[PDB]
Amino acid sequence: ASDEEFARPTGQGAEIRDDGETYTTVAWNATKLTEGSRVTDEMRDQAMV
Amino acid sequence: LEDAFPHLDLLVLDLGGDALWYPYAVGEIQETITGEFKEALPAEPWTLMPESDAQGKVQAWHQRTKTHGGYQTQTLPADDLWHIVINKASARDEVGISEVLRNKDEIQAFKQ
Amino acid sequence: ASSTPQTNVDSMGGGHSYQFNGQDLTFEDLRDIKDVRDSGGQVAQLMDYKALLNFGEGCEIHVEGDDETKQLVDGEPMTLSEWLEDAFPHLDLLVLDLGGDALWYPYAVGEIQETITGEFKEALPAEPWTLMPESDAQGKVQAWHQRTKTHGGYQTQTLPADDLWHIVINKASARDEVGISEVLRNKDEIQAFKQNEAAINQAIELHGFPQRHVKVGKEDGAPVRDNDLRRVRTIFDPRTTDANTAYFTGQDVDVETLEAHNFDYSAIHEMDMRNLTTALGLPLEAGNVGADGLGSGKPAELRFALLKLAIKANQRSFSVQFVERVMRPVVRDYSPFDHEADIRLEINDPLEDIGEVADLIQQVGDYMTNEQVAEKLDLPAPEDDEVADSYRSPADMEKDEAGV
Amino acid sequence: MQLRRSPGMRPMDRDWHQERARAREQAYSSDLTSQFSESEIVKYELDTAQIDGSDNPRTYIWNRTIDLFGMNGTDVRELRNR
Ligand SMILES: [Mg+2]
Ligand SMILES: [Mg+2]
Ligand SMILES: [Mg+2]
Repeated sequence: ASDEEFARPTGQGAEIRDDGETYTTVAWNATKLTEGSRVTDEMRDQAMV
Repeated sequence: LEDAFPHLDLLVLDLGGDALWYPYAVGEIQETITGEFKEALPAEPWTLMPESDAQGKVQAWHQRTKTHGGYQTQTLPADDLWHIVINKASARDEVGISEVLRNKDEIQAFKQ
Repeated sequence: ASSTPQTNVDSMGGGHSYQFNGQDLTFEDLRDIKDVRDSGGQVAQLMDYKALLNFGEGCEIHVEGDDETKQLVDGEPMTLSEWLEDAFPHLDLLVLDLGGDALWYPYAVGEIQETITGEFKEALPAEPWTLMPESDAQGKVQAWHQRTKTHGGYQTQTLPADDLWHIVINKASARDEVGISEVLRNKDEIQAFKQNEAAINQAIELHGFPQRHVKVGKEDGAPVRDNDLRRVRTIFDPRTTDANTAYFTGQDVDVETLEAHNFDYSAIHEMDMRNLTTALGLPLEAGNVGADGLGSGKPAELRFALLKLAIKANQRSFSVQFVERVMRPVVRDYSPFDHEADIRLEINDPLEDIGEVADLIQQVGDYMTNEQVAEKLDLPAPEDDEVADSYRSPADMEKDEAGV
Repeated sequence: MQLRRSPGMRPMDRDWHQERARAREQAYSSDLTSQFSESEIVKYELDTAQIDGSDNPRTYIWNRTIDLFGMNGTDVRELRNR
């Protein structure tokens, strides 16, 4: 949404002017981050942790 | 007996359920630290398979269980587990039949 | 035998980080259940009906040999049942709320609380999607890990499996201490339902209503351009047409109709509801969908028996854990009574008909004590033990006393 | 006064969101003229959407001429090592 603005001074019986809310956007992309590792069955078994 | 097995209504439903899904229900006897009886403790039936002699009686139980990224396996004697079979191939069948595997084709036909 | 289990339990996972473990469930999986619960519609109402069936009819506390427990608590006598009914005044609400949450989530979970004086306050529940258990290699829960939202991020903390309690209705095995969400067990069925609902709704918007197709110009004649059609659009505009508008044209304007193209959306809904209700174990009738032949005779008797059996199984599963994990610790820690006493919490049958019970009492009351009759009839037992214990009715004993 | 098509209002319109999402799933390349009506390009401001074909599932699905092994229809961004 656009910032807060101000009302304007107006004559009595005069038509009120339009200062409606106006919008823009922020675009996201989303990059895939990845990490991996591999362990043999033998290593998985024998490790003390 | 009613004091030894307070919640037998739940245990009967649990073991009876397992013994319809799997070939057997199976478990341990358990004791208090003082060595008075605690419970009959069921064991996860998909983790255990029986090993049996030339006259068909179970002599040992072989257990395989999941662990991070693999399996741990152990063997226990028939001396201190117990097991129950609802569905049998014969009156001598001490190992039993899964009704799921007996009807796997109908299950597949349904799902497909 | 042994004082510790020698069978292993199949259930490692995670640590501090997320893992797609299968045995464990993440705070995201838990908040997915929260989203199904609060996003409403037919799915939510069916699971609320499931909670109301299992736990909506309220409860009663029993102790075997309750009279033998008579003790001065605070210059006044109580039995253990009387003390428990003061300890848990509104147990019916707690049973419905915990029992409902234990059908939604894998478990209900909560604290024990004390007054400032240290006397028992309440068994305050905890928000189940915020909490997950940590369990050891032999199967017991050892700690509870809590994640809770704060202002665009999260707090997190850990608690011992000591001053919390938890209850599991649905289990992977008889040795399972962590349980299964029936929602996540059936997530595919729920999304199948929601997708077909969206597909029908969009098909009704496009195909449920006829649409006007005005064709302009003679076939193989002069072509008509977009600015020419703009004036024909002005005439036949549905936005300014009314029921009895009439049209006058040359031969070369054709007012065609796209008919409402029939499809049996009702049959698609009946199929979706049959899938979803049966997947959640409810009878199809709960979904406001009817059936053929199933509404009468032994076909009705069976499905209602299957529902009642499922309810009794859940009720006993909840009752046993609530007594063992909430009531007994409260008695042990805050009460002058023996916690080893034979407490039962029993939960009422939601589908029992009192007219059927009244018929039974007329037929076989001659074999029931007045307390057994009062228990079946859901009444306070007689105040005088001899009439309570006797078999013939208290009104029949009164008219005999009036003869004496 | 603001209309639905007016430039300050586009981000309020549900359809501007939904249709930009559609446009990203349709495309095979950033060349909008090859793929979209000139009405769509203006109405949905498709110049400002990151349209490049990277969001289209068909970019990742296998579709070989002959398939003896049921490989077709697998999506590579759903494999074990992805
Ligand atoms: Mg202004
Ligand atoms: Mg301005
Ligand atoms: Mg011409």
